[PDB]
Amino acid sequence: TNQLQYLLRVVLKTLWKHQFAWPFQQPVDAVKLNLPDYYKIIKTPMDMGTIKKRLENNYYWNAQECIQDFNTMFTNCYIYNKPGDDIVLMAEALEKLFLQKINELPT
Amino acid sequence: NQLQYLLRVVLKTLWKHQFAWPFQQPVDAVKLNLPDYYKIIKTPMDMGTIKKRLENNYYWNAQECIQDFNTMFTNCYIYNKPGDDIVLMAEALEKLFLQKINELPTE
Amino acid sequence: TNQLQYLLRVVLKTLWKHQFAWPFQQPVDAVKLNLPDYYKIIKTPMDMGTIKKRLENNYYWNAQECIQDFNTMFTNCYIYNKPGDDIVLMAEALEKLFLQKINELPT
Ligand SMILES: Cc1cc(F)cc(C)c1Oc1ccc(C(C)(C)O)cc1-c1cn(C)c(=O)cc1NCC(=O)N1CCOCC1
Ligand SMILES: Cc1cc(F)cc(C)c1Oc1ccc(C(C)(C)O)cc1-c1cn(C)c(=O)cc1NCC(=O)N1CCOCC1
Ligand SMILES: Cc1cc(F)cc(C)c1Oc1ccc(C(C)(C)O)cc1-c1cn(C)c(=O)cc1NCC(=O)N1CCOCC1
Repeated sequence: TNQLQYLLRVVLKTLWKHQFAWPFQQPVDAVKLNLPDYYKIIKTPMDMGTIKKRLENNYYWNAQECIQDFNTMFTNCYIYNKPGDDIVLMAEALEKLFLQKINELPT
Repeated sequence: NQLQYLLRVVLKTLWKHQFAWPFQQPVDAVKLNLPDYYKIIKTPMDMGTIKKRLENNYYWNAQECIQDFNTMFTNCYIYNKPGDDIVLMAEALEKLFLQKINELPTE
Repeated sequence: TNQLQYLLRVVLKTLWKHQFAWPFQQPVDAVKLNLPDYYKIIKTPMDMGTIKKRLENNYYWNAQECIQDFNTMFTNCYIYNKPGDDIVLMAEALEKLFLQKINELPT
Protein backbone atom coordinates (compact mmCIF):
# COMPACT_ATOMS: atom_id res chain seq x y z
CA THR A 1 0.00 0.00 0.00
CA ASN A 2 1.09 3.67 -0.68
CA GLN A 3 2.06 5.73 2.32
CA LEU A 4 0.01 8.75 1.30
CA GLN A 5 -3.11 6.65 0.71
CA TYR A 6 -2.69 5.30 4.26
CA LEU A 7 -2.33 8.81 5.68
CA LEU A 8 -5.63 9.78 4.06
CA ARG A 9 -7.77 6.61 4.54
CA VAL A 10 -6.44 5.60 7.91
CA VAL A 11 -4.35 8.12 9.82
CA LEU A 12 -6.35 11.25 9.04
CA LYS A 13 -9.74 9.44 9.10
CA THR A 14 -9.10 8.30 12.70
CA LEU A 15 -8.03 11.72 13.92
CA TRP A 16 -10.93 13.37 12.09
CA LYS A 17 -13.59 11.08 13.56
CA HIS A 18 -12.04 11.51 17.05
CA GLN A 19 -13.86 13.42 19.80
CA PHE A 20 -11.33 16.32 20.21
CA ALA A 21 -10.81 17.06 16.48
CA TRP A 22 -13.14 19.99 16.05
CA PRO A 23 -10.74 22.87 16.89
CA PHE A 24 -8.11 21.46 14.49
CA GLN A 25 -10.49 20.84 11.52
CA GLN A 26 -10.26 24.38 10.15
CA PRO A 27 -7.69 26.97 10.87
CA VAL A 28 -7.67 28.99 14.09
CA ASP A 29 -10.02 31.90 13.44
CA ALA A 30 -8.12 34.76 15.07
CA VAL A 31 -10.81 37.44 14.59
CA LYS A 32 -13.70 35.23 15.98
CA LEU A 33 -11.70 34.59 19.17
CA ASN A 34 -10.02 37.99 19.58
CA LEU A 35 -6.37 36.95 19.41
CA PRO A 36 -4.62 39.49 17.10
CA ASP A 37 -1.24 38.09 18.24
CA TYR A 38 -1.92 34.57 16.81
CA TYR A 39 -0.75 35.37 13.26
CA LYS A 40 2.11 37.37 14.78
CA ILE A 41 3.43 34.49 17.00
CA ILE A 42 2.45 31.46 14.88
CA LYS A 43 4.52 31.79 11.80
CA THR A 44 3.34 28.71 9.75
CA PRO A 45 -0.31 27.87 10.58
CA MET A 46 -1.73 24.42 10.01
CA ASP A 47 -4.87 22.33 10.46
CA MET A 48 -6.34 19.00 9.48
CA GLY A 49 -8.63 20.89 7.11
CA THR A 50 -5.65 22.10 5.13
CA ILE A 51 -3.94 18.69 5.39
CA LYS A 52 -7.06 16.92 4.09
CA LYS A 53 -7.18 19.20 1.05
CA ARG A 54 -3.51 18.61 0.34
CA LEU A 55 -3.98 14.85 0.29
CA GLU A 56 -7.11 15.19 -1.86
CA ASN A 57 -5.41 17.55 -4.30
CA ASN A 58 -2.00 16.08 -5.01
CA TYR A 59 0.01 18.75 -3.11
CA TYR A 60 2.46 16.60 -1.15
CA TRP A 61 5.78 15.56 -2.69
CA ASN A 62 6.10 12.60 -0.29
CA ALA A 63 4.54 11.23 2.87
CA GLN A 64 7.37 12.77 4.88
CA GLU A 65 6.00 16.24 3.90
CA CYS A 66 2.45 15.40 5.09
CA ILE A 67 3.82 14.22 8.44
CA GLN A 68 5.77 17.52 8.70
CA ASP A 69 2.45 19.36 8.47
CA PHE A 70 0.92 17.24 11.24
CA ASN A 71 3.83 17.92 13.67
CA THR A 72 3.68 21.67 12.78
CA MET A 73 -0.04 21.64 13.66
CA PHE A 74 0.71 20.10 17.07
CA THR A 75 3.89 22.08 17.81
CA ASN A 76 2.00 25.27 16.79
CA CYS A 77 -0.69 24.58 19.43
CA TYR A 78 1.85 23.88 22.21
CA ILE A 79 3.83 27.10 21.43
CA TYR A 80 0.84 29.48 21.43
CA ASN A 81 -0.88 28.04 24.54
CA LYS A 82 0.28 27.42 28.11
CA PRO A 83 0.51 23.69 29.15
CA GLY A 84 -2.52 22.33 31.00
CA ASP A 85 -4.93 24.53 28.94
CA ASP A 86 -8.01 22.76 27.47
CA ILE A 87 -6.79 22.90 23.86
CA VAL A 88 -3.38 21.47 24.79
CA LEU A 89 -4.67 18.24 26.40
CA MET A 90 -6.73 17.75 23.25
CA ALA A 91 -3.65 18.23 21.02
CA GLU A 92 -1.65 15.89 23.30
CA ALA A 93 -4.31 13.16 23.04
CA LEU A 94 -4.46 13.51 19.24
CA GLU A 95 -0.69 13.34 18.98
CA LYS A 96 -0.76 10.12 21.06
CA LEU A 97 -3.23 8.58 18.57
CA PHE A 98 -1.35 10.05 15.63
CA LEU A 99 1.97 8.50 16.70
CA GLN A 100 0.32 5.05 17.21
CA LYS A 101 -0.95 5.17 13.61
CA ILE A 102 2.39 6.22 12.00
CA ASN A 103 3.95 2.98 13.36
CA GLU A 104 1.47 0.82 11.47
CA LEU A 105 2.55 2.64 8.23
CA PRO A 106 3.37 0.82 4.96
CA THR A 107 6.95 0.32 4.09
CA ASN B 1 -3.58 3.55 -14.27
CA GLN B 2 -6.95 1.90 -14.33
CA LEU B 3 -8.23 4.61 -11.98
CA GLN B 4 -7.52 7.20 -14.79
CA TYR B 5 -9.58 5.08 -17.13
CA LEU B 6 -12.51 4.97 -14.68
CA LEU B 7 -12.51 8.73 -14.37
CA ARG B 8 -11.79 9.78 -17.96
CA VAL B 9 -13.63 7.05 -19.87
CA VAL B 10 -16.04 5.00 -17.73
CA LEU B 11 -17.47 7.81 -15.61
CA LYS B 12 -17.71 10.38 -18.50
CA THR B 13 -19.56 7.81 -20.57
CA LEU B 14 -22.09 7.14 -17.82
CA TRP B 15 -22.48 10.74 -16.66
CA LYS B 16 -23.18 11.99 -20.17
CA HIS B 17 -25.95 9.40 -20.67
CA GLN B 18 -29.59 10.48 -20.67
CA PHE B 19 -30.49 8.18 -17.82
CA ALA B 20 -27.76 9.47 -15.44
CA TRP B 21 -29.53 12.36 -13.74
CA PRO B 22 -31.11 10.29 -10.84
CA PHE B 23 -27.68 8.76 -10.10
CA GLN B 24 -25.58 12.01 -10.12
CA GLN B 25 -26.23 12.85 -6.46
CA PRO B 26 -27.70 11.00 -3.48
CA VAL B 27 -31.31 9.91 -3.39
CA ASP B 28 -32.97 12.70 -1.41
CA ALA B 29 -35.31 10.72 0.86
CA VAL B 30 -36.69 13.93 2.46
CA LYS B 31 -37.87 15.39 -0.85
CA LEU B 32 -39.44 12.12 -1.96
CA ASN B 33 -41.15 11.32 1.45
CA LEU B 34 -39.22 8.03 1.64
CA PRO B 35 -38.28 7.84 5.31
CA ASP B 36 -37.63 4.07 4.95
CA TYR B 37 -34.98 4.51 2.18
CA TYR B 38 -32.07 5.32 4.45
CA LYS B 39 -33.18 2.57 6.90
CA ILE B 40 -33.38 -0.16 4.18
CA ILE B 41 -30.33 0.95 2.11
CA LYS B 42 -27.28 0.92 4.41
CA THR B 43 -24.53 1.98 2.03
CA PRO B 44 -25.96 4.64 -0.26
CA MET B 45 -23.93 5.42 -3.38
CA ASP B 46 -24.05 7.54 -6.50
CA MET B 47 -21.90 8.85 -9.28
CA GLY B 48 -21.62 12.19 -7.50
CA THR B 49 -19.75 10.51 -4.65
CA ILE B 50 -17.80 8.16 -6.97
CA LYS B 51 -16.70 11.19 -9.00
CA LYS B 52 -15.63 13.02 -5.83
CA ARG B 53 -13.65 9.94 -4.70
CA LEU B 54 -11.73 9.60 -7.96
CA GLU B 55 -10.93 13.33 -7.97
CA ASN B 56 -9.74 13.21 -4.36
CA ASN B 57 -7.45 10.20 -4.16
CA TYR B 58 -9.81 8.16 -1.95
CA TYR B 59 -9.68 4.77 -3.53
CA TRP B 60 -7.14 2.09 -2.50
CA ASN B 61 -7.35 0.90 -6.10
CA ALA B 62 -9.54 0.57 -9.21
CA GLN B 63 -11.33 -2.40 -7.78
CA GLU B 64 -12.77 -0.50 -4.81
CA CYS B 65 -14.28 2.02 -7.30
CA ILE B 66 -15.92 -0.82 -9.20
CA GLN B 67 -17.38 -2.01 -5.89
CA ASP B 68 -19.00 1.46 -5.57
CA PHE B 69 -20.66 1.33 -8.99
CA ASN B 70 -22.09 -2.10 -8.11
CA THR B 71 -23.39 -0.81 -4.80
CA MET B 72 -25.12 1.98 -6.73
CA PHE B 73 -26.91 -0.41 -9.10
CA THR B 74 -27.82 -2.99 -6.44
CA ASN B 75 -29.14 -0.35 -4.00
CA CYS B 76 -31.49 0.64 -6.79
CA TYR B 77 -32.59 -2.93 -7.36
CA ILE B 78 -33.05 -3.54 -3.58
CA TYR B 79 -35.28 -0.48 -2.80
CA ASN B 80 -37.32 -0.35 -6.03
CA LYS B 81 -39.79 -2.88 -7.63
CA PRO B 82 -38.60 -4.55 -10.86
CA GLY B 83 -40.00 -2.91 -14.02
CA ASP B 84 -40.08 0.63 -12.37
CA ASP B 85 -38.70 3.50 -14.51
CA ILE B 86 -35.78 3.99 -12.13
CA VAL B 87 -34.86 0.29 -12.27
CA LEU B 88 -34.90 0.11 -16.09
CA MET B 89 -32.63 3.19 -16.13
CA ALA B 90 -30.28 1.56 -13.66
CA GLU B 91 -30.17 -1.55 -15.87
CA ALA B 92 -29.42 0.55 -18.95
CA LEU B 93 -26.53 2.25 -17.16
CA GLU B 94 -25.18 -1.05 -15.73
CA LYS B 95 -25.17 -2.72 -19.18
CA LEU B 96 -23.19 0.26 -20.45
CA PHE B 97 -20.92 0.12 -17.39
CA LEU B 98 -20.07 -3.55 -18.08
CA GLN B 99 -19.15 -2.82 -21.69
CA LYS B 100 -16.79 -0.05 -20.76
CA ILE B 101 -15.21 -1.96 -17.83
CA ASN B 102 -14.09 -4.78 -20.25
CA GLU B 103 -11.55 -2.60 -22.14
CA LEU B 104 -9.92 -1.76 -18.77
CA PRO B 105 -6.05 -1.72 -18.89
CA THR B 106 -3.97 -4.12 -16.66
CA GLU B 107 -1.19 -1.80 -15.29
CA THR C 1 9.98 13.20 -9.43
CA ASN C 2 6.54 12.82 -11.19
CA GLN C 3 6.31 15.56 -13.80
CA LEU C 4 2.66 16.37 -13.07
CA GLN C 5 3.71 17.07 -9.45
CA TYR C 6 6.30 19.48 -10.90
CA LEU C 7 3.62 21.20 -13.04
CA LEU C 8 1.52 21.75 -9.92
CA ARG C 9 4.02 22.80 -7.26
CA VAL C 10 6.49 24.74 -9.39
CA VAL C 11 5.21 25.71 -12.83
CA LEU C 12 1.62 26.60 -11.97
CA LYS C 13 2.58 27.97 -8.54
CA THR C 14 5.06 30.33 -10.15
CA LEU C 15 2.70 31.49 -12.88
CA TRP C 16 -0.18 32.01 -10.51
CA LYS C 17 1.94 34.23 -8.06
CA HIS C 18 2.95 36.43 -10.95
CA GLN C 19 1.51 39.90 -11.40
CA PHE C 20 -0.08 39.26 -14.79
CA ALA C 21 -1.80 35.99 -13.82
CA TRP C 22 -5.26 37.40 -12.88
CA PRO C 23 -6.93 37.46 -16.31
CA PHE C 24 -5.94 33.86 -16.82
CA GLN C 25 -7.07 32.47 -13.43
CA GLN C 26 -10.57 31.75 -14.71
CA PRO C 27 -12.46 31.38 -18.00
CA VAL C 28 -12.89 34.44 -20.15
CA ASP C 29 -16.43 35.60 -19.31
CA ALA C 30 -17.70 36.55 -22.77
CA VAL C 31 -20.98 37.86 -21.28
CA LYS C 32 -19.33 40.25 -18.77
CA LEU C 33 -16.79 41.59 -21.19
CA ASN C 34 -19.39 41.67 -23.95
CA LEU C 35 -17.75 39.49 -26.62
CA PRO C 36 -20.39 37.44 -28.44
CA ASP C 37 -17.77 36.03 -30.94
CA TYR C 38 -15.19 34.71 -28.42
CA TYR C 39 -16.77 31.33 -28.01
CA LYS C 40 -17.11 30.86 -31.88
CA ILE C 41 -13.51 31.73 -32.61
CA ILE C 42 -12.07 29.85 -29.65
CA LYS C 43 -13.05 26.25 -29.92
CA THR C 44 -10.99 24.96 -26.89
CA PRO C 45 -10.97 27.58 -24.15
CA MET C 46 -8.44 27.33 -21.33
CA ASP C 47 -7.11 29.00 -18.24
CA MET C 48 -4.85 28.47 -15.28
CA GLY C 49 -7.91 27.87 -13.08
CA THR C 50 -9.15 24.92 -15.10
CA ILE C 51 -5.59 23.57 -15.40
CA LYS C 52 -5.28 23.79 -11.63
CA LYS C 53 -8.58 21.88 -11.05
CA ARG C 54 -7.31 19.32 -13.49
CA LEU C 55 -4.00 18.87 -11.69
CA GLU C 56 -5.76 18.75 -8.34
CA ASN C 57 -8.24 16.13 -9.52
CA ASN C 58 -6.38 13.48 -11.45
CA TYR C 59 -7.78 14.54 -14.79
CA TYR C 60 -4.56 14.48 -16.87
CA TRP C 61 -3.51 11.17 -18.51
CA ASN C 62 0.08 12.46 -18.45
CA ALA C 63 2.14 15.61 -18.29
CA GLN C 64 2.10 16.38 -22.04
CA GLU C 65 -1.67 16.74 -21.89
CA CYS C 66 -1.23 19.39 -19.22
CA ILE C 67 1.49 21.19 -21.19
CA GLN C 68 -0.83 21.38 -24.25
CA ASP C 69 -3.44 23.03 -22.08
CA PHE C 70 -1.02 25.73 -20.99
CA ASN C 71 -0.10 26.22 -24.71
CA THR C 72 -3.76 26.44 -25.68
CA MET C 73 -4.23 29.15 -23.10
CA PHE C 74 -1.54 31.31 -24.65
CA THR C 75 -2.42 30.65 -28.28
CA ASN C 76 -6.13 31.24 -27.69
CA CYS C 77 -5.14 34.58 -26.32
CA TYR C 78 -2.94 35.44 -29.33
CA ILE C 79 -5.61 34.21 -31.76
CA TYR C 80 -8.47 36.23 -30.33
CA ASN C 81 -6.71 39.51 -29.38
CA LYS C 82 -4.59 41.80 -31.59
CA PRO C 83 -0.82 42.27 -31.11
CA GLY C 84 0.17 45.11 -28.79
CA ASP C 85 -3.15 44.63 -26.86
CA ASP C 86 -2.31 44.52 -23.11
CA ILE C 87 -3.61 41.01 -22.56
CA VAL C 88 -1.18 39.75 -25.19
CA LEU C 89 1.84 41.45 -23.60
CA MET C 90 0.78 39.90 -20.34
CA ALA C 91 0.40 36.42 -21.86
CA GLU C 92 3.75 36.83 -23.54
CA ALA C 93 5.51 37.45 -20.24
CA LEU C 94 3.66 34.56 -18.68
CA GLU C 95 4.65 32.30 -21.64
CA LYS C 96 8.32 33.39 -21.35
CA LEU C 97 8.31 32.33 -17.71
CA PHE C 98 6.39 29.14 -18.39
CA LEU C 99 9.03 28.08 -20.89
CA GLN C 100 11.88 28.74 -18.45
CA LYS C 101 10.27 26.61 -15.76
CA ILE C 102 9.41 23.84 -18.31
CA ASN C 103 13.18 23.50 -19.16
CA GLU C 104 13.87 22.15 -15.63
CA LEU C 105 11.23 19.38 -15.84
CA PRO C 106 12.07 15.95 -14.27
CA THR C 107 12.61 13.44 -17.17
C1 LIG D 1 -11.45 29.10 22.93
C2 LIG D 1 -11.60 27.74 23.28
C3 LIG D 1 -12.34 27.42 24.42
C4 LIG D 1 -12.49 26.09 24.79
F1 LIG D 1 -13.18 25.78 25.88
C5 LIG D 1 -11.92 25.06 24.05
C6 LIG D 1 -11.18 25.34 22.90
C7 LIG D 1 -10.62 24.27 22.18
C8 LIG D 1 -11.04 26.68 22.53
O1 LIG D 1 -10.29 26.95 21.42
C9 LIG D 1 -10.88 27.21 20.23
C10 LIG D 1 -12.27 27.34 19.98
C11 LIG D 1 -12.74 27.63 18.69
C12 LIG D 1 -11.82 27.78 17.63
C13 LIG D 1 -12.20 28.05 16.28
C14 LIG D 1 -13.50 27.30 15.89
C15 LIG D 1 -12.48 29.54 16.20
O2 LIG D 1 -11.12 27.69 15.30
C16 LIG D 1 -10.45 27.66 17.93
C17 LIG D 1 -9.96 27.38 19.20
C18 LIG D 1 -8.56 27.24 19.34
C19 LIG D 1 -7.97 26.32 18.48
N1 LIG D 1 -6.59 26.10 18.45
C20 LIG D 1 -6.01 25.11 17.51
C21 LIG D 1 -5.77 26.77 19.29
O3 LIG D 1 -4.55 26.52 19.25
C22 LIG D 1 -6.33 27.70 20.18
C23 LIG D 1 -7.71 27.96 20.22
N2 LIG D 1 -8.29 28.83 21.08
C24 LIG D 1 -7.69 30.03 21.71
C25 LIG D 1 -7.37 29.56 23.12
O4 LIG D 1 -6.94 28.42 23.27
N3 LIG D 1 -7.60 30.40 24.18
C26 LIG D 1 -8.13 31.80 24.08
C27 LIG D 1 -7.29 32.68 25.02
O5 LIG D 1 -6.10 31.92 25.47
C28 LIG D 1 -6.34 30.77 26.33
C29 LIG D 1 -7.30 29.90 25.58
C1 LIG E 1 -39.40 9.60 -8.26
C2 LIG E 1 -39.07 9.39 -9.60
C3 LIG E 1 -40.05 9.59 -10.58
C4 LIG E 1 -39.74 9.36 -11.92
F1 LIG E 1 -40.73 9.56 -12.92
C5 LIG E 1 -38.46 8.94 -12.30
C6 LIG E 1 -37.46 8.75 -11.35
C7 LIG E 1 -36.22 8.36 -11.80
C8 LIG E 1 -37.78 8.98 -10.00
O1 LIG E 1 -36.82 8.77 -9.05
C9 LIG E 1 -36.13 9.80 -8.51
C10 LIG E 1 -36.37 11.14 -8.77
C11 LIG E 1 -35.63 12.13 -8.16
C12 LIG E 1 -34.63 11.83 -7.24
C13 LIG E 1 -33.86 12.87 -6.65
C14 LIG E 1 -33.32 13.77 -7.78
C15 LIG E 1 -34.70 13.63 -5.64
O2 LIG E 1 -32.68 12.41 -5.97
C16 LIG E 1 -34.42 10.48 -6.96
C17 LIG E 1 -35.15 9.46 -7.58
C18 LIG E 1 -34.86 8.12 -7.24
C19 LIG E 1 -33.57 7.67 -7.53
N1 LIG E 1 -33.13 6.39 -7.22
C20 LIG E 1 -31.76 6.03 -7.60
C21 LIG E 1 -33.95 5.52 -6.63
O3 LIG E 1 -33.54 4.37 -6.39
C22 LIG E 1 -35.27 5.94 -6.31
C23 LIG E 1 -35.75 7.24 -6.59
N2 LIG E 1 -37.00 7.73 -6.32
C24 LIG E 1 -38.11 7.17 -5.50
C25 LIG E 1 -38.78 6.17 -6.38
O4 LIG E 1 -38.32 5.88 -7.49
N3 LIG E 1 -39.88 5.58 -5.89
C26 LIG E 1 -40.43 5.95 -4.57
C27 LIG E 1 -41.48 4.96 -4.14
O5 LIG E 1 -42.25 4.60 -5.29
C28 LIG E 1 -41.57 3.73 -6.23
C29 LIG E 1 -40.47 4.52 -6.81
C1 LIG F 1 -10.90 43.79 -20.85
C2 LIG F 1 -9.62 44.02 -20.33
C3 LIG F 1 -9.26 45.34 -20.11
C4 LIG F 1 -7.99 45.61 -19.63
F1 LIG F 1 -7.68 46.81 -19.44
C5 LIG F 1 -7.08 44.58 -19.35
C6 LIG F 1 -7.42 43.24 -19.54
C7 LIG F 1 -6.50 42.24 -19.25
C8 LIG F 1 -8.70 42.97 -20.04
O1 LIG F 1 -9.03 41.67 -20.27
C9 LIG F 1 -9.80 40.97 -19.40
C10 LIG F 1 -10.33 41.49 -18.24
C11 LIG F 1 -11.12 40.72 -17.39
C12 LIG F 1 -11.45 39.41 -17.69
C13 LIG F 1 -12.23 38.64 -16.79
C14 LIG F 1 -11.44 38.66 -15.49
C15 LIG F 1 -13.65 39.18 -16.58
O2 LIG F 1 -12.47 37.27 -17.21
C16 LIG F 1 -10.90 38.90 -18.87
C17 LIG F 1 -10.09 39.65 -19.74
C18 LIG F 1 -9.60 39.01 -20.89
C19 LIG F 1 -8.80 37.89 -20.69
N1 LIG F 1 -8.26 37.16 -21.73
C20 LIG F 1 -7.41 36.01 -21.39
C21 LIG F 1 -8.48 37.50 -22.99
O3 LIG F 1 -7.97 36.83 -23.89
C22 LIG F 1 -9.28 38.63 -23.25
C23 LIG F 1 -9.85 39.39 -22.21
N2 LIG F 1 -10.63 40.49 -22.37
C24 LIG F 1 -11.26 40.98 -23.59
C25 LIG F 1 -10.17 41.78 -24.26
O4 LIG F 1 -8.98 41.68 -23.89
N3 LIG F 1 -10.57 42.63 -25.25
C26 LIG F 1 -12.04 42.76 -25.61
C27 LIG F 1 -12.23 43.25 -27.03
O5 LIG F 1 -11.21 44.24 -27.28
C28 LIG F 1 -9.80 43.83 -27.32
C29 LIG F 1 -9.47 43.44 -25.93
